[PDB]
Amino acid sequence: VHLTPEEKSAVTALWGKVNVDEVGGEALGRLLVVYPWTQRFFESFGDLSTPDAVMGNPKVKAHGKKVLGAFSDGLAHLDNLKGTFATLSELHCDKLHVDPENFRLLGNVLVCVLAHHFGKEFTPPVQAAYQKVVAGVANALAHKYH
Amino acid sequence: VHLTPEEKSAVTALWGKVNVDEVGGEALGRLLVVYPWTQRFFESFGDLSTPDAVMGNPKVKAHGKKVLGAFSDGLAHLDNLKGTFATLSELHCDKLHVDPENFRLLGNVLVCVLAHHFGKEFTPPVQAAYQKVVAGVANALAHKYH
Amino acid sequence: VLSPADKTNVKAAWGKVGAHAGEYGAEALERMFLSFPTTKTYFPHFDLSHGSAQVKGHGKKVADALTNAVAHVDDMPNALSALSDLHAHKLRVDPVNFKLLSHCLLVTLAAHLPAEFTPAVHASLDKFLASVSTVLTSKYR
Amino acid sequence: VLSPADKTNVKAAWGKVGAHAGEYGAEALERMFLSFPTTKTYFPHFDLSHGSAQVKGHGKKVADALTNAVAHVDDMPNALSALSDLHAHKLRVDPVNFKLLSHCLLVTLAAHLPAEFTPAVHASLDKFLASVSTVLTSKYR
Ligand code: HEM
Ligand code: HEM
Ligand code: HEM
Ligand code: HEM
Ligand SMILES: Cc1n[nH]cc1-c1cnc(N)c(O[C@@H](C)c2cc(F)ccc2-n2cccn2)c1
Ligand SMILES: Cc1n[nH]cc1-c1cnc(N)c(O[C@@H](C)c2cc(F)ccc2-n2cccn2)c1
Repeated sequence: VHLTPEEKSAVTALWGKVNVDEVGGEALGRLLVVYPWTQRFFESFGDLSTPDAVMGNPKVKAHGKKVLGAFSDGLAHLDNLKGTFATLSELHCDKLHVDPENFRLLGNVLVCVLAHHFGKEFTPPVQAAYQKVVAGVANALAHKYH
Repeated sequence: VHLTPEEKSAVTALWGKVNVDEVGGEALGRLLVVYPWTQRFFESFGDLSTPDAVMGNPKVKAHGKKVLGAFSDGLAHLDNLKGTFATLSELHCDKLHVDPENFRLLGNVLVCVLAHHFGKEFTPPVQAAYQKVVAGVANALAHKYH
Repeated sequence: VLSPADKTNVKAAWGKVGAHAGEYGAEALERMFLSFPTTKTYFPHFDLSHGSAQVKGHGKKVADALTNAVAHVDDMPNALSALSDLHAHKLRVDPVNFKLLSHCLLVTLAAHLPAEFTPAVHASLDKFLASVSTVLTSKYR
Repeated sequence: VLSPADKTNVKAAWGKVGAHAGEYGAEALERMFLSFPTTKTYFPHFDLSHGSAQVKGHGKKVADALTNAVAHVDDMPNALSALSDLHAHKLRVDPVNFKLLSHCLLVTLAAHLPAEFTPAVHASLDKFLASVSTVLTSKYR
């Protein structure tokens, strides 16, 4: 992914302020709530029957921190997302059997969570820069079908 | 895209029998009929208001021959669809602004036309191989967003 | 959203399947299992070999579910609520699979019924199959 | 397919917009034009600069169309037939654009109404905006 030095700075700035304990679990939680079919891949998590059970589930919160960390890794290596998500694209494609459309779904849910967390500070130019980042992450994770 | 020597032969065999004058124009025609939004990209073609006007339009038929030829070029360079379709990818993504989901839509319409043309001879293993090729062609055409 | 023409097109195309509804339903499943092997993960309890008694029997149910959906084209959320409980609540089928089955059903119809599979009918059945998919993959109880 | 909870959730979330409908509608457009610049091709007649009188006025219509859609949630094909003719018959808008606008509308709601934007409401509005998009991108008359 290519980003302007002004977009690179706007992205790093807001990302430095991210609540590492909540944003990831919220993005994963909202993925499972908004797209209920995604709950099939997370059966080992137990109770995911209501939004309250999903958002308060410690496995969603802990795995969401892992997901957020993979996004952070992506942002630290924008110039090589393909290489960065090599083994991660393997695990999702060849072993978890996740339809890549879902990667685009989680990327947009994260953006919704960033909007929700940062409010008016998540401006249209800041959103646009994050759209390039999450599309890049979604695409790099899809790479094993490519 | 990788294919088994048996799939490679089943694909070449059915493809050698393809009516070069009809299959492409039918695949493009059916794309425009089944997915009416695709008609926006083909405004210069004129009358595309009814299925009859679409299927009998000489621009659809002539452009469909071009499309079928790009697919044929694909089947001839399966090991390098990215290189083969790089410039075509440039055109669709950067000059025409075609959403990559449309490539998948056309690939599947072509398969429907092959099923329609070959009937019982378009067997489930023959379809499966053609699915690898059309997924490979759509993906290669989507490469400029990747 | 199905237009009057679509509903008329679907009834006439599906009505032509007749007795072979189960066979086209079984072939659409086999086409899906071959072309898209990830769909097989939804059926670990199934013998998915060729000429399978489970795939043949399952193909009949799928085609009868589609028949019932044709006969209640204006009332699918009520007529298909049980199959929505099944695919959306219990099975949590990723809707991408419904696109692949639909496509395989269209491919089967294209192969066996060429005279009926016109561009207009293809358009109408694709719209009917997407609407059916939306209902079976949605939680609306 | 909207569940009873969804329709209820949408009415309460959208009803909290009220007076600030046009502005959130204008911001969702600006978010779409920035993040997805290909959507701009549908508006060559528009001044798409910041604080645009055309984007502000268009955002009001989009939000009023959504208001009308909320008030006729069980009858959108009839209540939105004029807009379906506009986006499906005349404009032939690729449905991918509806996904991007919907997302941008969700992003705008998430930013300005955090207390209302719960996971349940997010789910319900996404289903609503997907239902509306289907109606505006379908040819059904
Ligand atoms: C594009 C965004 C995504 C990222 C960055 C992401 C990241 C990750 C990471 C970092 C892991 C842990 C790998 C490890 O075991 O060390 C993981 C695991 C997994 N992911 Fe994803 N993922 C994404 C999307 C998805 C989606 C959309 C699904 C399915 C809906 C999914 C399903 C899973 C599952 C089931 C596991 C296994 C975790 C477990 O053992 O319970 N992921 N993901
Ligand atoms: C993945 C399958 C596709 C292939 C192989 C394909 C192939 C081609 C080829 C070979 C050309 C001519 C390039 C030249 O000007 O020398 C072309 C042009 C074009 N394609 Fe595609 N195409 C595909 C999908 C699409 C889709 C889905 C759309 C939009 C719905 C589209 C829209 C166009 C348009 C508008 C042109 C310009 C032709 C003109 O000048 O009227 N193509 N395509
Ligand atoms: C329009 C598309 C579809 C229709 C009409 C349909 C219809 C049915 C019907 C009628 C049943 C019988 C269950 C009963 O008698 O209560 C069924 C079962 C099932 N369907 Fe679907 N289905 C469709 C798509 C799918 C897809 C796309 C998948 C996943 C790839 C799927 C997976 C299943 C599974 C796993 C069962 C249970 C099988 C068993 O235990 O024997 N279905 N479906
Ligand atoms: C839920 C989503 C949407 C709704 C409710 C919506 C609503 C509207 C409404 C109410 C109008 C006013 C036209 C009139 O007064 O007759 C309109 C115009 C229009 N819409 Fe949409 N729209 C939506 C999505 C889109 C999308 C995604 C695009 C393309 C990116 C688009 C492009 C247009 C264009 C080009 C016009 C005409 C603009 C003008 O001439 O001033 N719309 N839309
Ligand atoms: C959203 C959405 N997407 N797709 C269909 C809907 C939908 C929404 N609200 C309705 N009230 C509705 O009613 C049905 C009976 C209907 C009425 C029409 F006016 C036109 C066509 C359908 N038709 C029947 C089956 C398929 N589409 C249908
Ligand atoms: C296909 C399809 N996809 N999405 C909605 C449809 C659909 C099809 N046929 C109907 N007759 C229909 O009727 C509406 C009134 C409806 C009845 C329900 F039973 C449940 C929910 C809706 N509901 C209202 C708005 C959205 N969904 C809705």
